[PDB]
Amino acid sequence: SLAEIVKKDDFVLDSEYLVTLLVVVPKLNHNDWIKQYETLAEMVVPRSSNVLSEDQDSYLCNVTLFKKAVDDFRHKARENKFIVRDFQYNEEEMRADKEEMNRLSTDKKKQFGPLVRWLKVNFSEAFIAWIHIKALRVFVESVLRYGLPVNFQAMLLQPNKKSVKKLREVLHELYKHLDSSAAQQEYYPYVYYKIDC
Amino acid sequence: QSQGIQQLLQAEKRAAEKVADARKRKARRLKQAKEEAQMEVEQYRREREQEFQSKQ
Amino acid sequence: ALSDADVQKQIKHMMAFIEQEANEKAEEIDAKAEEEFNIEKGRLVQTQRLKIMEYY
Repeated sequence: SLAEIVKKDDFVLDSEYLVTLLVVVPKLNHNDWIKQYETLAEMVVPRSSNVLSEDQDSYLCNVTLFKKAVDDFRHKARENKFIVRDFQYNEEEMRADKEEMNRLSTDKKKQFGPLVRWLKVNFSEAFIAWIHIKALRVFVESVLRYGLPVNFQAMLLQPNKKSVKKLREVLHELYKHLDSSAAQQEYYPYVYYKIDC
Repeated sequence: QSQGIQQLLQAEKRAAEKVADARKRKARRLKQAKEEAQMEVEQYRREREQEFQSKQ
Repeated sequence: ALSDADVQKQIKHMMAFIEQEANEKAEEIDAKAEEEFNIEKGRLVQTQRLKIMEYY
């Protein structure tokens, strides 16, 4: 976008008979353009050219010329391998665009602050709910697995590294001998759910 | 930039003067046209009135 | 890479060109002023003349 490139001070505005064209000239033809552009059309104003901006591959220059010559300049510019943009400076449009950009940036940050504060709170609550609901799950499964009364020995285990073998061993021996062969992914001596955290 | 600007400002001034002056003249000629037409038809009216009165 | 004379002549041409266009438009404007003059006079004089004739 030219919004951050072009200034009001680069154009002759409300001119009676001139139009401004923008030409992107290859770096290799930069000096060439500075001279060549003069002969690309009839009725060109002397010493009106300048450089408006520069880039690493090409430069952006403006030219002011007779309205009717717009067609000829562009054609000859094409012939000399320059890319010429028809850009009519519009103070109101460029400002409007900059205001919209800044407004949306401000609104995004403003919502973000409270957004993430709200979400952080709601997600904690969601996590607690996850905990509550699975504690109930384990409650009712324990009831279904063992019957009544409801006093069960329920533990939250934080395994030690590489202890899962020993853990299985110890829990197996601990409960398997007390219940039955009837009860892994299906049959485990206890109620067991994985907490992924 | 200042040479092209002064030049186009001068060309604008002359062109604007040329067309504004012709527009003013058009307006003036139309008013003149109305006054002359009015004067003729008023003379015509007077003459027809005299004929009328003669006839009555 | 151009001399003062080469561009100076072209600037002179650009300005004179614009003045010439304004001049041609001014001439067109005066010709039309004459046309509108005659049109308005004819229309008005005949309309009023008709009203006079019907009156009498």
